[PDB]
Amino acid sequence: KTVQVTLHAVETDVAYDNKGSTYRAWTFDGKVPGPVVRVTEGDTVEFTLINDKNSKNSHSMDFHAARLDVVEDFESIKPGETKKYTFTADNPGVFFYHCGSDPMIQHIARGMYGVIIVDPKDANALPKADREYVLIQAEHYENPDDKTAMMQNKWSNVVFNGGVFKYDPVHDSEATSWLQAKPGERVRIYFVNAGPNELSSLHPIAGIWDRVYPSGNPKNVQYALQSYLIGAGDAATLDLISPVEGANAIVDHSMRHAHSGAIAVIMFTNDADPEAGRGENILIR
Amino acid sequence: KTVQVTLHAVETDVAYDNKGSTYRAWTFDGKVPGPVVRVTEGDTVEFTLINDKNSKNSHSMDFHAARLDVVEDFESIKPGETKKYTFTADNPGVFFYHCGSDPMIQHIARGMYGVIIVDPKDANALPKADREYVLIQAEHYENPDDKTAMMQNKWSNVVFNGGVFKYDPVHDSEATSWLQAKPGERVRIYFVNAGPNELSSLHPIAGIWDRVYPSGNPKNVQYALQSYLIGAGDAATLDLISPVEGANAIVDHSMRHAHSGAIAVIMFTNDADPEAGRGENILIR
Amino acid sequence: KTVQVTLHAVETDVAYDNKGSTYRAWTFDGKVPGPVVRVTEGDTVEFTLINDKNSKNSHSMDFHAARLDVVEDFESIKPGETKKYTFTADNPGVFFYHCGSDPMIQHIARGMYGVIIVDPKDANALPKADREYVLIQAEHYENPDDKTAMMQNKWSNVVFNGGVFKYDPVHDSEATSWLQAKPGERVRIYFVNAGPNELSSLHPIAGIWDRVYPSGNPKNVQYALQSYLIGAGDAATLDLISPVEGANAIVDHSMRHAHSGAIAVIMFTNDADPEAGRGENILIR
Ligand SMILES: [Cl-]
Ligand SMILES: [Cl-]
Ligand SMILES: [Cu+2]
Ligand SMILES: [Cu+2]
Ligand SMILES: [Cu+2]
Ligand SMILES: [Cu+2]
Ligand SMILES: [Cu+2]
Ligand SMILES: [Cu+2]
Repeated sequence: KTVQVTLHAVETDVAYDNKGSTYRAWTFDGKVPGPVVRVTEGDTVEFTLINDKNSKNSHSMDFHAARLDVVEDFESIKPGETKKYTFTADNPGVFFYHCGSDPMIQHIARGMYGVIIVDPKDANALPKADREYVLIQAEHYENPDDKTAMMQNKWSNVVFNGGVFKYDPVHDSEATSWLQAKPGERVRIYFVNAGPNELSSLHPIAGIWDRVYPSGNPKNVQYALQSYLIGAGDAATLDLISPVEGANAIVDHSMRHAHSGAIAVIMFTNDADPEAGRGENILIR
Repeated sequence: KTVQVTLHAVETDVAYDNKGSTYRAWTFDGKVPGPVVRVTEGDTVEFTLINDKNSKNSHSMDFHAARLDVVEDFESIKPGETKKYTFTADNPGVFFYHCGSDPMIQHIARGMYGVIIVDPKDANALPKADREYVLIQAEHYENPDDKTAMMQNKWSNVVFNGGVFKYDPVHDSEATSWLQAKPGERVRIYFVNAGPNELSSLHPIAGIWDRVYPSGNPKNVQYALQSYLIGAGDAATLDLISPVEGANAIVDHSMRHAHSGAIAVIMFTNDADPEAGRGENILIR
Repeated sequence: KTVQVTLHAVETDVAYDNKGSTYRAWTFDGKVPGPVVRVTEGDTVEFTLINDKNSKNSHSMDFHAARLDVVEDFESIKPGETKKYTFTADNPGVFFYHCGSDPMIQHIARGMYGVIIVDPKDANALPKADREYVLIQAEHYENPDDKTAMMQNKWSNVVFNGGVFKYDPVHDSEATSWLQAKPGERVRIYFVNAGPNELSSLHPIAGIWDRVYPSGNPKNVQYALQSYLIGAGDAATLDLISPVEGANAIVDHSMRHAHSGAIAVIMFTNDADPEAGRGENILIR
């Protein structure tokens, strides 16, 4: 089928921790990360980017699910300009999308990143998921304007979905979000490493990845991995099943990353919220 | 079968190089790395952790081979406390174990790590190995109390099995240990990257990895790799076969890691010790 | 069949950027990277290394395609001396070669690196390539004598084939080289991360990797990957097909690397040069 996706380049203040601390973010649609885009393999995506008039910077859009021309299709547009392009989603899986404007390092770091999920045309290529969660890793830099610190990889925090310990009520008592499932259910994690610089060695504490799909593609399946390496600008699908009640903690096992904020708690309870990990609750804000 | 495994959390001085330099380590059973735990797939592991009365810190245990609750099972216990939990080793392969107490970065860095090997229920899933060797990579930090240096990733050395150039008599004249095999033998390396922070690009100089199993799982088999990436908190099984007499040098090919201590020499000779890499000489201490 | 390979350890000045800046380099045959070596699976390689009399340092050779003894075969020879060894290429794919003399970190960093390509015995194992290109990533250091800076991972640029923005004329107008292909053609990238320290997260901007082969081995085939991690001292074979005219940008997606010069542009035009990416044009100099 054909789908219309319109997104705005919005420069606004967003919270980045549990105590309500804000920063001057560059965003898609006024939020970090950007909205989840979900299509089926083979779908035609008609995309539109509107750079808001009140922006002070040129912005662009790069989809990893797209096969196009970088020069003309991914070009930067001025504040008050509108850009359009069309692409088919040829390959199934999970894909990084982000702004590609100069310098990309700053545009990604300030929050211009998201995920596009491409469902396989064969609905039985992947085992049925009972829950779905989007987690995007990024480095937070204290000063959004300091490009030298970004080049020197001097980040302040490594975060999931734009928030320091966003999904960690165990470590941060002021956290208000966490992942939910029942024991026995298959939990599908759509993981993207936005970077711009760092690695992610993703591990579920007190559990194991039942299956891992590099770029989310069914052909690339790997089994019973304790950890998986997701490089900067890469994405993967990871499945998790708990045999018991309690919790797992999804972490970047490079410990200084985890200590700085990269920990997500998933609670396995018999009375789990039926709306959690389903419908439009896949990325928890 | 049911296997009883008991470990003590011991805070003691251990050597970290060949010149006899020591540091105040946190350990399992007073050694770095901790004891090798070996079971068969499907076994019931009854685990017990005793935190020694003379310890000054709380300690815990995290098995990557276990599927449990992080909150209750992997909880910190005080000195003079004893903790028990039971898990089944559901998946075959090679798994990282470590203390999971606060801060996890420091508990690992000070030496609280080890390996649990889970032999496949099907004894013919893996090709017959003639030698077996455990190698665990970790970063050594000059001051075990300086948590800022750990967060900044400012290690002094990258080491195998707790010692600077522990298995390299070629570079270090004070090194007494090395790996042994005969030409044509299949040498199985159980590799764990304990971290806490760094990645490992493992390569056998003058050799090639015959087979590589991500997380040690046979289903994930990879053929004839020159190098394999093991992330922090990850593990893999790697097979090596030399057609000639002489030596190979297993290195972390990120050369600043290798230069700082991450080189292990395997000698291929016809008069190789029949006890080497067998029984319980698999982790050479 | 048997092939003769002779290389000279040459210490001479070479350019490393588009503005013509030079540095005192250590090289094979007087160029960075060294010459492309190409054989077939099963071929016997009779290798010869000559260290030039005007050289100030000892040099050696390490082939990742060779299964030998590190002590005798990969030994360092003094200026004016000659080293000879013979090996078979037992495994097909793409392999890193470099000098392995002390300190190995400096010898690699100063330019003593290249690639040996081993074509599969089964000519059908890989789908037919219409274009072939060699890209070798390395770090450039401002002062080639500063071993401490190399040990601290303090590089100036992350480069492809020795040059800062060598294949990026869109970003840098003084760049005189770029990759060429037609739409629909299969472009095969033989990629090597020489390091000596850094990791690469290779992604084609506005494209996708059709197939990826770890170590270049057909048995390890991966499909439709947006990115692929190549550790230091590792190599991979990556296929790229563009459905349309325009451009793609092959980048190390760790943005600090890409911003420092790790971007290579491939132009997809209907009348692309028929000599490009074929014969001896595979490594553009
Ligand atoms: Cl032991
Ligand atoms: Cl045991
Ligand atoms: Cu932007
Ligand atoms: Cu990207
Ligand atoms: Cu501890
Ligand atoms: Cu762990
Ligand atoms: Cu050299
Ligand atoms: Cu090498």
